[PDB]
Amino acid sequence: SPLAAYEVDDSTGYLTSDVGGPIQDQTSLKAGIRGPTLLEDFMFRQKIQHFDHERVPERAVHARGAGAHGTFTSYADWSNITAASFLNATGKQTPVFVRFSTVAGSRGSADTARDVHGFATRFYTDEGNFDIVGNNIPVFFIQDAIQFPDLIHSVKPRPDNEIPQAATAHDSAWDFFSQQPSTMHTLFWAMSGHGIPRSYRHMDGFGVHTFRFVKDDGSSKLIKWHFKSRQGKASLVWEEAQVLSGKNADFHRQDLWDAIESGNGPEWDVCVQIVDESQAQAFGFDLLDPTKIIPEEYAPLTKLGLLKLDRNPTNYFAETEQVMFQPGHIVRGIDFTEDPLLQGRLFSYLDTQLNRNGGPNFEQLPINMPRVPIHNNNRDGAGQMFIHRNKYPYTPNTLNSGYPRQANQNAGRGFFTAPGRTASGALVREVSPTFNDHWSQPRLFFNSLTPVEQQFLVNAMRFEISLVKSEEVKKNVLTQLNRVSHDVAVRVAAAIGLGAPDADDTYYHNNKTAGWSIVGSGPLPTIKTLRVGILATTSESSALDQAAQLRTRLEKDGLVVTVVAETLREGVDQTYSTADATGFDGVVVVDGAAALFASTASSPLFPTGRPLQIFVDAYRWGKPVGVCGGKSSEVLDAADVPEDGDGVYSEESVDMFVEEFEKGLATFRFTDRFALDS
Amino acid sequence: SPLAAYEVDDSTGYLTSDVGGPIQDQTSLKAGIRGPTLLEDFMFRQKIQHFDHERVPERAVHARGAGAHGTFTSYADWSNITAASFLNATGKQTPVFVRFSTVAGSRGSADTARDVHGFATRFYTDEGNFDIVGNNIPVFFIQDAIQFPDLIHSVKPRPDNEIPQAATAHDSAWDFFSQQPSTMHTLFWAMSGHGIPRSYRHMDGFGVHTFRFVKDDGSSKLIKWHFKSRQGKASLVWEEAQVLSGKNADFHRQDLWDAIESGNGPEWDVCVQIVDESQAQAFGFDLLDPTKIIPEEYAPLTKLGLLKLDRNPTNYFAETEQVMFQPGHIVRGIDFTEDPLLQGRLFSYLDTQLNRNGGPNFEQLPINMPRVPIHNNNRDGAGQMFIHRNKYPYTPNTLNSGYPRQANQNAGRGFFTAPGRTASGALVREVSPTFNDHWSQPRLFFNSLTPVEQQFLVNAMRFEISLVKSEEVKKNVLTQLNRVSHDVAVRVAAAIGLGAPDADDTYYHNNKTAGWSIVGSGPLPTIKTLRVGILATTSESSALDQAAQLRTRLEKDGLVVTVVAETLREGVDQTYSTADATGFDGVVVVDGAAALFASTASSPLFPTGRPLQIFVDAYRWGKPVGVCGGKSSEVLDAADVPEDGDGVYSEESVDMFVEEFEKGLATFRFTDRFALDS
Ligand code: HDD
Ligand code: HDD
Ligand SMILES: [Ca+2]
Ligand SMILES: [Ca+2]
Ligand SMILES: [Ca+2]
Ligand SMILES: [Ca+2]
Repeated sequence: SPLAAYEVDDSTGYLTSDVGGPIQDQTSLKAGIRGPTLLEDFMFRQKIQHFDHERVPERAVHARGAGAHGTFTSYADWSNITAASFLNATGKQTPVFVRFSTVAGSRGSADTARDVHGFATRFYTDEGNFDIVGNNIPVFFIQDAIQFPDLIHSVKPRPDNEIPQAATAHDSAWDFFSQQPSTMHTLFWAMSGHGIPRSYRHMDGFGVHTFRFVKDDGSSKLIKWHFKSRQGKASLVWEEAQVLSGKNADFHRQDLWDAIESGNGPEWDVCVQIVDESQAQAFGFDLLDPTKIIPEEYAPLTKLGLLKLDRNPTNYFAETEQVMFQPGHIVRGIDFTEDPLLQGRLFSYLDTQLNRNGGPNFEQLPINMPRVPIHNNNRDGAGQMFIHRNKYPYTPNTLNSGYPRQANQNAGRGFFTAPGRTASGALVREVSPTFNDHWSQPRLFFNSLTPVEQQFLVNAMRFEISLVKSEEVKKNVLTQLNRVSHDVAVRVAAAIGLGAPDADDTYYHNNKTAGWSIVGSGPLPTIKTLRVGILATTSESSALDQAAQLRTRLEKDGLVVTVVAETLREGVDQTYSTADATGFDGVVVVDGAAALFASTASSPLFPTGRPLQIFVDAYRWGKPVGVCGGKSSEVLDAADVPEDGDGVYSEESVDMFVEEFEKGLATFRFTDRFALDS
Repeated sequence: SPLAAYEVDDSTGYLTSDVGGPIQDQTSLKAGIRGPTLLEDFMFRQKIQHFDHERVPERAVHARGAGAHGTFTSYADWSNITAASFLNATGKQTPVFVRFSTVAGSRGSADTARDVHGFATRFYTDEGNFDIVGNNIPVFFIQDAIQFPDLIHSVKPRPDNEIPQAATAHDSAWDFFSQQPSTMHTLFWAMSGHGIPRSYRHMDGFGVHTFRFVKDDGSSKLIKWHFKSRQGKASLVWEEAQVLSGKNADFHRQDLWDAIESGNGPEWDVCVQIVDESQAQAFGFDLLDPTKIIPEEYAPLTKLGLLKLDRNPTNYFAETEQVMFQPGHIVRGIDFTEDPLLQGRLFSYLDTQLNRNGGPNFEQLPINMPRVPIHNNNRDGAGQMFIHRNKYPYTPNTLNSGYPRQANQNAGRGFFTAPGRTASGALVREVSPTFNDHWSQPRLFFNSLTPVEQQFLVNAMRFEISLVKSEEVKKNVLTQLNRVSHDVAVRVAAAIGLGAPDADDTYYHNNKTAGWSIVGSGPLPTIKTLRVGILATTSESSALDQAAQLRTRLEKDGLVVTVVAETLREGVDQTYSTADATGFDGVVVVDGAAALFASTASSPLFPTGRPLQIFVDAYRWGKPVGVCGGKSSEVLDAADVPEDGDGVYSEESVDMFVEEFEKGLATFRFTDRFALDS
């Protein structure tokens, strides 16, 4: 472990206090065997005091998340574009820590809520910690950081009763969206499959803001960060996400942990779009505007290196809960832009750690420490762990010989502000007119989805907006949607029994761009780690033998196989009672188990109809399903599943079955099973 | 009320800072229209600082919960048994605040996790705040407060990856239960329907510990607090609880809020069992042991008064999140016992508020303030909101004329320790042998459940233990369960493919007691607030007219009616897309909607088979279901629901249908639909 120096081992030895005195901790000291507990019981108090103070404030946003360690490897010497030391040589390795998250939910809320997702990466570089604090969606709801509490109050639970948890499906959120049109772009992304990703591994990371790369000669270029998943992009469907939020609140964190433990640690290409300073307004919008994306057709990705997560934490609290990211953790070679959303973030992340940590020495927590020496005149504060030998911590000094020395552009590899940056004009609390088109890019995004994806997005909006109580807010929502697409407004209006306003075509267009569509990103590049549930029975020795044979053939290709039956025994992982279609990417029934597949099928060991429900749920949610053994028409008829269907498999031969089935797992979702408007 | 003085109205006026200076908060101050943000923007920083510091540590246990205001009314002058002032006169009214909760989950976890539930009541009495910090289960897992971190660490998520949220279904919890046999009694309760109550209103409250009632003459008796629900006892079924955890994490808090808003604020009889000091060991166990209950057959309930919750909070955070309960909040007329669990609690709750509040003046928060004058020498501390006039805050003094005066048994209505209490013997960290029978009362509890309830408990254990990975832990669990009941151990063993150990009859017996069974507690005494979903369609005017007719007749009797159709319009509350059987206590399909229940039924407006699934789920989960308004075998046949079944209703006549259906809502659950072992 990168944090091995801090680890404490308790695999041997006797219980001690925190000051090393051996003690016991199982019975209170009392005045007699049936007597009251004594104040002088220090063993009791030290233990309970610690317990009583275990909690810390959850993060103000992105409270629900999980993390892992890894390594970043540069693909080249990037000195041609940046002074950044972690990018300065082919093959240069830097340790990382990544945390993924939702936004709105509190720390025990479900992973599979519909939400924007955090993707926060720390690079522990040889010139200091560098953090890229990104999301899985490339654009943000608002154009100025000062609005962040308004956005967050609106999407978080209503503050009288704190309902609803981890959801935008309430009046306040849609009130805000409808009144603040900047929100439309991120809203469309959140309402697409990007709002309910299959896993953290199957989503991308984006810095969102324009940043600068600064060379050692002082020249700069404008960049956007894109972390492109090597596992491919995949989404849940909403009805699946909802059940999964109940069956397994921990789904995304379990998925990540398991992938790492099995040697399938996720990878991303760390990429940038790079453009000249002179192109700040060349693409038909302002690069300072965090509601806008540069189409890849206008500015291609450069792959900088590989991010791989391959080690799980030892202690969640100490590593994942305490990691304290900051966009202020910047290194020489990177600089900010005048994005008013970014500008205000720089304040927030330094301040909020005082809340979380309760003290100013939060950079001394192991997970937060850098991997190079610290030389500065910061001193004291609660929880101060260092013992500083320099007794003249001021500049300028002679009594410590002028140390520490100042670092800048020309000495000490100092950070420096890009020297071509300037400001001009009045000191204003005014929005740039260049930010005023809130609707064209939401339309570009909608236009770039496939027909079934467009339907899923409409369906997400119909779901959420149908739960808004205020008729005025609903009308206001359709007004805003209508500015993006008349068709969207019509289709959503139909579900909520309002009429859509007349078409307003000011921002309508038919342009499209590549790389935003989930459904359109073709088969997954790997099916390693995908989950196959094999539904079997203990009532037939032949069913368990078919299940074992399938297990062997599927595990050979790196699939995670679960054999399901009525009761556990050797070879059976899970009972029907605990099994659900949300647990699998594909479902196979062995044809020795066909008798379980009545909807009438009843047992004290699982809920009525459970075996068939798992198969039917899997089919309805677009998953590859099949029967293995040659006799398929009893199972398929019970389930109302057509044998001829795409992503439906039946074969006697285990080998032929698995070859077909694995193409289905790569396809991932069979979208022909979903009805479309008109 | 301290609350009314601190209410803040923002229905009019201009935005101000916290110091009353009018400001704006929508655009950052910048150096030029596309410039960097300025450090001198105090509007920005005060708003973001506040946002950055909004969160406080969640409670270490019972983090997920909800609260309401109410009133307690004494039924009599109880001077004959206690000096407590809030019980000293017929009709005497005291304001209350109650918070209900789960135990293990974090703040945004689901209400319908399987868990023990908190029921914490504050009485703002005219002699000081009195808190009864209870649970919905009358016994606790452990016999000594020093063990509480062990219990809690074992049941909370595994600390390497923080999985799983809000669940005992993991190895560590079952390891603890199997190694610490005291846990068996509470474990049986949590594995019964008491682990998944239908609502906070449909559960009881217990103080758990033996306390003392102390008279003004100094004499004392031993008491147990029982708050008996006037709404009746009701439970979910597990599969329903699981879906509901995903469809509506806020189910119990929504239920409570809605009942209060509709004028159906929940009620409890506040009761005690009262016995003599000489009976500490008369009932076959030790009244100091918090794993034991006194059977009502040995000690009947005395009703002391009425608890009614009837007002929702104004601000969740300020009231519900900040309320800081303590068993240390005791009043004259009540005393502690030497219950080692209770003894240690007294320390914990005073200490933990320093964590939550971040400072020592947490009793000054409006929700924590008393309703009588405070006279003491407590001074200073962070957040000090008082300006004390008394400049000689020490006793004894002459310079403040000897005020405040000391209060005790003889003067000033002081609190006093029951004067009959003694201690004798060695100072020991030893458990009383009188605590050693961990298995008889778990068996009494199991024996007192009906056959279908015994099956649900066995099924909950089969579910959880099947998810334990360690075969050794599973074996250890069976060893412990076997000491309670060989039959339980055999039936649980069958689901996990182990053999149960041989019968060990040391603690086996056939005794039963009344008042623990949910299923056996007869029909609900009221059906007000129960939810009826009416499944209809917009494609038939007749379906909406049947729905309206049913609505009228059901709303008349105080039922909360939801009409479901494809799309919203006048008369329709919810779409099929957002509807689920977990939203209803009963489900009615109107005859005119029969076309939606065909297997070929598909729509872009809801998932395939949604209408039928709602009906079938409702039936499977034991709910009253029916079809109203023709000769209506088409819907019952599609659902495979037998017309002759108990809790299945089929009538042409709206009036006849409703009369029958409402008896079904009172019966609540039709337990005949659940399979039993053999
Ligand atoms: C002005 C305030 C503000 C604004 C405009 C933003 N955020 Fe932020 N963000 C915070 C204030 C903040 C915060 C309150 O400071 C958090 C809470 C915890 C923390 O360390 O910082 C936070 C946490 C946080 C985390 C969790 C880091 C972790 O896992 O611990 C992520 C991934 C993001 N944010 C991402 C974004 C992105 C991609 C944004 C826009 C492009 C963004 N935030 C705008
Ligand atoms: C030695 C520690 C300890 C032990 C043995 C107990 N608890 Fe406790 N309990 C706490 C330590 C604690 C705590 C850490 O101090 C909490 C967390 C937040 C707070 O105010 O106190 C708490 C909170 C808490 C709450 C939530 C109050 C609220 O809604 O804010 C309830 C209802 C209970 N407990 C009830 C019980 C019952 C019925 C117990 C056994 C009879 C029990 N606790 C044993
Ligand atoms: Ca709202
Ligand atoms: Ca999708
Ligand atoms: Ca565990
Ligand atoms: Ca005394």
